Amino acid sequence: GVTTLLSYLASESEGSLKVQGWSASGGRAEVVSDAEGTGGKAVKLTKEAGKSSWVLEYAAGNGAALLQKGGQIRCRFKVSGALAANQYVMAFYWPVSSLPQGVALTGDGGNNLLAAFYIQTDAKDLNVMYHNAKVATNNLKLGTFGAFDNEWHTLAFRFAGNNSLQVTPVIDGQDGTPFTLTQSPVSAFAADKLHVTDITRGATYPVLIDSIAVEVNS
Repeated sequence: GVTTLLSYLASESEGSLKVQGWSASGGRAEVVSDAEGTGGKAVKLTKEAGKSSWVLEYAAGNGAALLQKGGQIRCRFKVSGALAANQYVMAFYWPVSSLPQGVALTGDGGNNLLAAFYIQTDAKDLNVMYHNAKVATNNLKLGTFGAFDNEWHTLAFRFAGNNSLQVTPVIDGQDGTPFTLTQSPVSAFAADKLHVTDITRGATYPVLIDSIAVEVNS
C-alpha cells in the first residue's frame, strides 16, 4: 500500500494539530463532534473577521518521491454557513525548493508548487480552482462539487508517477479532468511546507476538517 508523507486526522490524538506535528497560527481550531466525521470528530477552523487569516503548516519536504512514485494529496472537509457569492473556504499551497533533475514546469510565474489549489463559491456552486495565473480571472477551474451545501466532501489530487506533472483531481470520489501543473505566481509561502489557509483576513466560510494527508505509492 501507500506510505504517509504527512497527515492530520481529527480522530487521532484527540484531534490535536500540535501533537500531530502541524504548526497553526491565526484563528481558532476547535475539535468538535460531527456524526459524519471519522470517529465522530472534526476540527472546526474559524477566525475573527478582519484579523489574521488562519494557516496550518506541515514540513512536507520537496515531494520528489511523490513525483517519482505517484500518490495523492487529499482532504475531507465540510463547509458551514450560507452561500455567499465569491467567498473563500481555503487553499492548499505546497511550494518546493527544487524539482527533480530534468523536471521543469511549463509557463511563466516563476514559482514551483506541487499544490496551489483553492476552494471558493461562485453564486451557486462550490468550485476547486488552480492559482496558476497572474490574475484570478485566468485561474483554471479544476472542477466543482456542484451546488453549494453544508455536507461532507472529499478532494484529492492524484499524481501518476514517473515524474509526470499531469495531475487528476478527484472530487467526491470521482475523477475530474486531468490537468498539468505549471509555474504559478504564488511566492509568499515558505518552501517545502504544505500550507492550508483561508487566504484572506475578510470573512470566509467556517470549515470542518476530517483529515488532510499526502500519501506516496509504495
